Amino acid sequence: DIAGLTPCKESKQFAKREKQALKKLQASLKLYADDSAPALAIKATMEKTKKRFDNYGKYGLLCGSDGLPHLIVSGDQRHWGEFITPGILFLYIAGWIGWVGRSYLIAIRDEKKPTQKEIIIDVPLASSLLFRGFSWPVAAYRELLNGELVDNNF
Amino acid sequence: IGPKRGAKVKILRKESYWYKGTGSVVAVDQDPNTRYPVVVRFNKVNYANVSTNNYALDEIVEVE
Amino acid sequence: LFFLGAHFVWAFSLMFLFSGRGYWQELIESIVWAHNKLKVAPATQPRALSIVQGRAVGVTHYLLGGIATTWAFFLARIIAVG
Amino acid sequence: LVDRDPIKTSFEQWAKPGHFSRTIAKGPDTTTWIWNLHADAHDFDSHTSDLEEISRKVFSAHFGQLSIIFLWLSGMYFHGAR
Amino acid sequence: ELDPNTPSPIFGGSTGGLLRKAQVEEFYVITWDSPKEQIFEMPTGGAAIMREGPNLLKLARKEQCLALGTRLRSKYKIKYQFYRVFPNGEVQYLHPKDGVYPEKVNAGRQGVGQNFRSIGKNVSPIEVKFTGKQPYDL
Amino acid sequence: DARGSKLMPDKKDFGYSFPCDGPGRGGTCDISAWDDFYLAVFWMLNTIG
Amino acid sequence: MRDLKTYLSVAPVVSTLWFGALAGLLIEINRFFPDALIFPFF
Amino acid sequence: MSHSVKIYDTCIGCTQCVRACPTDVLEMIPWGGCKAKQIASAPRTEDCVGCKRCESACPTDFLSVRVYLWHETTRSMGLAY
Ligand code: CLA
Ligand code: CLA
Ligand code: CLA
Ligand code: CLA
Ligand SMILES: CC1=C(/C=C/C(C)=C/C=C/C(C)=C\C=C\C=C(C)\C=C\C=C(C)\C=C\C2=C(C)CCCC2(C)C)C(C)(C)CCC1
Ligand SMILES: CC1=C(/C=C/C(C)=C/C=C\C(C)=C\C=C\C=C(C)/C=C/C=C(C)/C=C/C2=C(C)CCCC2(C)C)C(C)(C)CCC1
Ligand SMILES: CC1=C(C/C=C(\C)CCC[C@H](C)CCC[C@@H](C)CCCC(C)C)C(=O)c2ccccc2C1=O
Ligand code: SF4
Ligand code: SF4
Repeated sequence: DIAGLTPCKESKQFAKREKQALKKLQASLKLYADDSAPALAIKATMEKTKKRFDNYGKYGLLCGSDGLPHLIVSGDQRHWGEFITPGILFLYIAGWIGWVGRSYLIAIRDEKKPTQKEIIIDVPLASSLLFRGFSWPVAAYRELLNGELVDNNF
Repeated sequence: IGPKRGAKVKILRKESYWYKGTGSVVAVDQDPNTRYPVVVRFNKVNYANVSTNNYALDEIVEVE
Repeated sequence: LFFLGAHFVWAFSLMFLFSGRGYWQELIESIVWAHNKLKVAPATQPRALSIVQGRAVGVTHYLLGGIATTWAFFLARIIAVG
Repeated sequence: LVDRDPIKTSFEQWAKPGHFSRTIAKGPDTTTWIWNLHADAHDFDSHTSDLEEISRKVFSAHFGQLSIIFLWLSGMYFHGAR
Repeated sequence: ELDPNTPSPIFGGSTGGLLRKAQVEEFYVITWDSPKEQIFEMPTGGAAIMREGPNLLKLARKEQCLALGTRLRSKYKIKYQFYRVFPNGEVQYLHPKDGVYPEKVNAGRQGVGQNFRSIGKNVSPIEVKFTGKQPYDL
Repeated sequence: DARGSKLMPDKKDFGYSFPCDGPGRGGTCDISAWDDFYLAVFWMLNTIG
Repeated sequence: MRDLKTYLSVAPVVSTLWFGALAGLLIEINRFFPDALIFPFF
Repeated sequence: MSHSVKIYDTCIGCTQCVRACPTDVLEMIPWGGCKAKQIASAPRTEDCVGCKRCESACPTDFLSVRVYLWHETTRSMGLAY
């Protein structure tokens, strides 16, 4: 809707892309597997990109010209989860990479000398620490701002 | 013992590789006499193969 | 699809070939600072490249760059006509 | 070095912080050494003053390669057959 | 150079050693003790046997004598001398002068160390922009 | 830090173009504010491209 | 055999059994959903 | 300056510490004690080239040392010749 022309429901330019291209990759008249059991353009690789179809999902999806899709990601119409849905996802996953970065680290410096523990890795992935990360509700999001890492630790 | 000699000292000349990072003291001088007493140590190494280096009472400043 | 990378890797070598060393130090600390604030760095004193290592990461890249560039350039003008 | 010399450990050393040139890797931590050691994993200034073995090592490293070509190229000859 | 051979120290020929501006400036020969005749490394790609003495070969530039010196005290002895020759004899007399073996005291000579101020905070910039009133010339 | 840092505390009274320093410390090089200017001019020749 | 407050070690590159694999199981989500570019939810 | 690269430190002790350098350094001056009490940055320096072999070993604990004279001899060069 926002400029790049509209979704699947009609994107001719998009249609023409579906067709030539793949459909021709077809257009090797045959090359022969009349029984034959191996060679897989034939089945899917097309059909897996091809039984892509007046359906794709549906997905809206903007299709500029040449009918390749453009992603607006505004908070509108159809398009919201082309950044946020897979955006908070990126955030959540990272940060539970480094929440445990700031963990199978702040667990040593200690006892009897710890000068390169780090290059062998008891327990690997920390693991133990690991799950801390999904079991963050809130986690750093208040504790980083108060106490522990605290302005004094600042 | 009963005042303190080498508990823990910050450093503040602002050349010292360690600078602020505050680590290790050692047999700090029993004189009235000079101007570069105090050994100190910490594990954060430094730019040369060996660093633990000696620092003097100016200023040198806190802990506190 | 290689001919762009490796025609990239080469044009990454110069960075390793053409540059100082206490530079990426001087930089590596600004880093190391930001690191300490959150409490996330010191252990295993992160250090810049060993003058001659830097040269080791020139050269070696300048070659596997500048070379496979043609390994691509070639196999692409004998396969198909010729 | 002495984890424990000669006569009286079968027991292998994995651990306590490990080796080269005598103010050996410090104890206290660094990065460079992880780059050292892949490099100049063999130079032969070090390991022993006396050639002693090394010729007794370079025959073995040679064996590894001959195998490997072989691992190779079975692979190749496979691939080529099936 | 036949009519006088003074020589003590024994090469044969090389491409190496001094070419013309040793004559036109400053000369630089080194001399030494020896026991029983040994075969040596050089400056300049290599090598020779010594015997005795003066044991007084001459070198190009000062880095080269001292350079043996390291050379000369592995395989040992105490005694190595290095003098600097002009054309026209003396001033600047190089190893002779007091003691040798730096790492001893009789005296100071030299050196200071500090200029005007000590290592601490020259965060402070350079100052007044060169005028011939104020102690910036040492 | 043309005035300079840790790897060089000193690095001054020629601030600008003193290019190079001895090997050792970590190994020290194009760490004059000129040689960062020197290094800068490649990206001003890459943006402006 | 491992209880409470950190455990046993591991080598230099077990990252090469962590790049290869784990990460590897992910192509395994990129053929189960042979595709993306947005995604339905559950 | 005409050779001015500060290697000074504080111990200026020179045992298992530093010696290396073509002529330039006679030190062992003492100064009225420092433990080992051989002090100073230097002896008279109008003789040799510009190494930083000068630290590489035995502390300077601020700056490394380096090229810098500028004002440059030939004998201080290596080449005239
Ligand atoms: C970070 C930097 C910035 C960026 C993004 C680039 C990017 C590029 N420079 Mg460049 N450059 C820069 C700064 C930059 N430069 C600076 C400051 C200078 C100095 C002034 C230069 C000097 C320079 C020169 C002289 C050249 C370049 C060139 C290039 C391009 C190579 C073509 C290409 O990559 O196709 C993009 C497509 C791909 C990379 C497809 C990748 C698919 C393959 C590799 C497989 C997937 C990746 C996989 C991990 C690889 C397999 C490895 C496996 C074993 C793990 C690339 C666009 C070269 C060029 O091509 O023309 C100028 C040229 O040589 N640059
Ligand atoms: C897991 C991470 C750990 C953490 C918490 C951080 C955090 C940070 N890094 Mg960083 N970094 C790391 C490892 C880490 N780094 C490593 C290993 C390197 C390679 C030298 C770097 C190189 C680096 C540079 C050059 C910069 C930062 C910067 C930053 C800061 C900006 C965030 C950013 O955009 O960089 C994104 C993070 C990276 C590019 C690091 C990639 C390495 C990650 C993936 C390590 C993954 C975990 C690792 C496998 C540990 C093993 C787990 C163990 C518990 C078993 C941020 C404070 C920037 C800064 O100084 O500004 C404040 C600066 O740009 N980092
Ligand atoms: C803006 C960008 C730019 C840049 C920076 C480059 C850079 C490069 N291209 Mg390239 N290229 C470009 C645009 C660019 N290209 C464009 C628009 C095209 C058209 C598609 C190409 C097509 C292309 C091809 C086909 C090839 C490269 C190759 C290369 C690489 C060879 C250069 C080298 O490292 O050795 C320097 C190279 C030489 C000194 C020899 C090349 C000079 C030749 C042309 C004639 C001189 C030979 C003559 C008989 C006398 C010899 C003198 C002798 C002393 C050298 C280099 C990475 C190639 C490669 O892999 O090279 C090894 C491969 O050949 N390019
Ligand atoms: C028949 C001989 C052969 C053998 C047995 C050796 C043996 C040796 N060489 Mg040597 N060398 C050879 C041929 C050989 N060389 C050739 C042809 C050259 C010219 C290039 C050299 C140039 C050379 C140098 C400059 C040095 C040695 C050194 C050494 C010693 C150190 C070995 C080491 O640590 O591995 C070193 C190997 C690594 C650290 C692995 C890194 C390899 C990188 C560069 C990857 C290469 C690019 C490749 C495309 C990457 C894989 C793909 C990737 C993109 C996925 C060792 C005694 C070193 C020494 O100090 O002597 C005691 C010194 O470094 N060699
Ligand atoms: C809505 C939206 C938007 C907006 C934006 C903005 C407005 C911006 C900003 C932002 C910002 C303003 C940022 C900053 C902040 C601050 C801070 C300060 C942060 C922080 C943090 C930290 C510190 C972290 C840490 C960590 C973690 C958490 C993980 C692990 C560990 C670590 C350390 C890594 C965008 C654009 C996106 C686009 C569209 C959508
Ligand atoms: C985002 C991200 C990322 C990134 C990626 C990229 C961006 C890339 C690239 C890359 C490029 C851009 C380039 C590269 C290239 C590479 C290469 C290239 C390698 C290799 C090689 C080879 C194997 C070779 C071989 C050969 C031989 C045999 C010899 C010579 C020739 C040749 C070269 C052929 C990743 C995912 C990673 C991680 C995460 C994050
Ligand atoms: C760019 C550059 C650098 C900076 C380059 C650096 C610091 C490269 C080193 C980066 C390492 C390889 C990152 C290692 C971190 C990861 C291996 C750790 C996490 C492990 C993973 C699972 C990601 C130099 O040090 C240098 C030195 C001498 C001459 C020229 C140059 C030069 O040009
Ligand atoms: S090198 Fe430094 S510490 Fe060593 S003697 Fe000289 S001044 Fe003293
Ligand atoms: S290299 Fe430096 S320290 Fe050594 S003699 Fe020369 S100027 Fe002096």
